Amino acid sequence: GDTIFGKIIRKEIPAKIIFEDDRCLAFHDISPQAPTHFLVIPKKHISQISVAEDDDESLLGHLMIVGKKCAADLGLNKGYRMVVNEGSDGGQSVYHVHLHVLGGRQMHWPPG
Amino acid sequence: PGGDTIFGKIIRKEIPAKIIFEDDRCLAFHDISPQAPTHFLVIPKKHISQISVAEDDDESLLGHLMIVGKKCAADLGLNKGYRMVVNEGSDGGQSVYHVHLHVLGGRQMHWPPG
Ligand SMILES: Nc1ncnc2c1ncn2[C@@H]1O[C@H](CCO[P@@](=O)(S)OC[C@H](O)CO[P@](=O)(S)OC[C@H]2O[C@@H](n3cnc4c(N)ncnc43)[C@H](O)[C@@H]2O)[C@@H](O)[C@H]1O
Repeated sequence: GDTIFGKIIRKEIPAKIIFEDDRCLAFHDISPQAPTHFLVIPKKHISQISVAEDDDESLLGHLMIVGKKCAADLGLNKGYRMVVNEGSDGGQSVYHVHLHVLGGRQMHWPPG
Repeated sequence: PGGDTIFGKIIRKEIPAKIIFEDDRCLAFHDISPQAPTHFLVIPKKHISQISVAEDDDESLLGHLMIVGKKCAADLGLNKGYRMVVNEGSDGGQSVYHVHLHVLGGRQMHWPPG
């Protein structure tokens, strides 16, 4: 089954794209929780981190390196926070794996 | 074997921690000030001070930390969900300068995530 992030990948609805490569896409979150807030997602449809397999390991890694590179290109030099949410306790909204990256203000602890 | 931080001492077994999993690239253990009914860390044995200075060939390793995180989550019973977090720098609230992934669950996590 398909999601909104699928449509973003297929270019079927607009998003402000920060970065794209053959295996992932980064773009601005539509409901930002920080002055800068974006997502990195994989093009491959993994519905959630709990069902990712051991050979997805390079791809998940790639999402984080892309995250921190986009963070640096977006001027986030005081810091940032990355998050991945799983399932209803973790507050996962879209069932296509994704990495949040937030910064531009002081983040607080605990993180939800 | 792991750096001049507290996490290094954990890695070298110089101070105790409640270890959940260990392999040649990484170590997961229970956070000492838990912010959730289950709260642990996954760290790499390699000393990377923070995610901002990780290099392109660390990619497989950062991956591995997440796959361990989620394996451990499943072994610890966290089948309703959980949250993974990496902090970078002072805005991100990082304070041990050795890269680490938090994993939290056992209750409803909130938005925004700090
Ligand atoms: N020993 C440990 N075992 C398991 N988990 C641990 C741990 N030490 C920290 N953690 C976990 O890392 C997580 C956060 C990642 O690290 P942070 O950078 S965001 O903050 C924790 C760190 O301890 C902050 O240091 P700081 O707040 S400036 O402490 C002030 C001084 O107290 C010292 N100190 C800390 N723990 C101890 C201690 N157990 N005995 C003596 N001195 C200590 C420390 O060396 C420093 O000079 C926390 O949730 C925490 O529960």
